[PDB]
Amino acid sequence: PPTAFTPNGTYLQHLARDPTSGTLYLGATNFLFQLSPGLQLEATVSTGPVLDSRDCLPPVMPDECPQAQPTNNPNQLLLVSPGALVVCGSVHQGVCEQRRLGQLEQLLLRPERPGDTQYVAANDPAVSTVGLVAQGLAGEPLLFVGRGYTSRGVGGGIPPITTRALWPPDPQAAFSYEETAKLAVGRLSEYSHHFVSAFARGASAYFLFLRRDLQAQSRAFRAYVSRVCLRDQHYYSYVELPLACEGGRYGLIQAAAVATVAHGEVLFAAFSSAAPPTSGASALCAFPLDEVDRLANRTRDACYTREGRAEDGTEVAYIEYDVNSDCAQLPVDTLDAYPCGSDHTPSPMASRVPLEATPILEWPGIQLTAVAVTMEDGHTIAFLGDSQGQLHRVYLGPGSDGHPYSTQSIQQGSAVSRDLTFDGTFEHLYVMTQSTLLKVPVASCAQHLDCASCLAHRDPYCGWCVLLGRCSRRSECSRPEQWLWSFQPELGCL
Amino acid sequence: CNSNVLSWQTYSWYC
Ligand SMILES: *[C@@H]1O[C@H](CO)[C@@H](O)[C@H](O)[C@H]1NC(C)=O
Repeated sequence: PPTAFTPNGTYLQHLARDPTSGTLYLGATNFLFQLSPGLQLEATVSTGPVLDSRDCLPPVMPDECPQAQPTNNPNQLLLVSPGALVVCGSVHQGVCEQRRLGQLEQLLLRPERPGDTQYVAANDPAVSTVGLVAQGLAGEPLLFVGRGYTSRGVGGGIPPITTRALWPPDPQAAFSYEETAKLAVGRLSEYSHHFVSAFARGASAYFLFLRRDLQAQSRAFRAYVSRVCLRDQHYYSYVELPLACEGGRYGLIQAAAVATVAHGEVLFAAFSSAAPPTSGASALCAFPLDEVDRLANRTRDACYTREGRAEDGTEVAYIEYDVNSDCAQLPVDTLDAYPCGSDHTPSPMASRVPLEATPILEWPGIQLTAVAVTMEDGHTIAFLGDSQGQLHRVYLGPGSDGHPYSTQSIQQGSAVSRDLTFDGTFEHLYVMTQSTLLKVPVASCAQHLDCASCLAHRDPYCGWCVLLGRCSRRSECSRPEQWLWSFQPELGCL
Repeated sequence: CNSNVLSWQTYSWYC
């Protein structure tokens, strides 16, 4: 019976894990929870309901907002920074606050009179907000925010990607962005950015998102990964790469994870063939971050020094979003001197060449909504959640077709959140639907005390250590002694 | 909701 947290009278939205302590933070409707690694409740903070209107500006009080009605507050963004928990709700134009780590109840910073540059998150629960935290070139913490388009109420003018200050000189300016700390993009309602994930590696921040390809008469949504330098607060280095899972046949990216050969990080992302109704199939596609960086680097080098062309002459780079910019023919010393650009280099760059992947696996009738990937004995294992509330486990090593070896219902009819995360040791996985959070062990080998039940509950982690009389992992079969893999059906007990 | 819904998690949870 797995450990669970099922809060009554609320729905869940986001899960954030502190990598230094393991403490879990749970964003819910009108609630924030602080949980131990074993899902014990350490604090409960009420965030709503509040008086609000999407046509009113915070702080919302009756005199200046006569149309205000009581409004519930689904969490829109939940992120651990080195010194604080960043929290942005759906109410009050998506304004944010900072709370103390390990004492959620204590507020650290909440601007008293926030202005137009401090409306961070989408004010609509159905529009996603993604974020990531990073240290900036002045030593201070930065918050990258990808925010989708909102139509209803003031706040359709917020830039789709922004870089905001978490601890600026004046605390009251917290969460605001400088004038150039944004992706300057018009026709926001037409592109209609839908953000799926944001992550960092090395000196780069990455965004995964959907947006309309306005150069196609279909005006159809396409999946993109964009890279921007992680610390400068500028978008000079922004480069946009289209993603192609089976040529774009699986077009609507849903969820992703990064997993770890040096700098061998790979992005695993799930893609749906069909959009949700106003049938279909899902695929898992792998994009090694080194390949992501080479294409981004090649896009930049072509735009900077070869008028957007590769060394063979091919047009590979161009300027997006109808910005008055063009690629250039700068001296080649530019590439080592300004890897992240300047306020005069061509921007915002995009690649004509999509990043392509052949699906790891293709499942009909399943809409994958969550991805987490780990390794065991050098071989990839994927944990995948779907729109019906099921968690699937898939061995991706030699001998597999990509079909899951285990499928369990977390909650029937409630999609698994893309906020799937492992614990520090990769021994447990935290899985969340709209109403429940579970701590799931990645393997339960020890539960089997005879060889037959060990080998019968087929699991890539589990095998019978002969000279130990235990169902264990291969790493645990040593005092490397004989280990009967439960994932070798042609091999049985002795 | 809206026809702007491309996420199946969003559809499951809010539509
Ligand atoms: C991309 O370029 C940067 C510097 O411009 C370099 O440090 C990095 O290793 C390159 N990445 C790849 C994958 O070639």
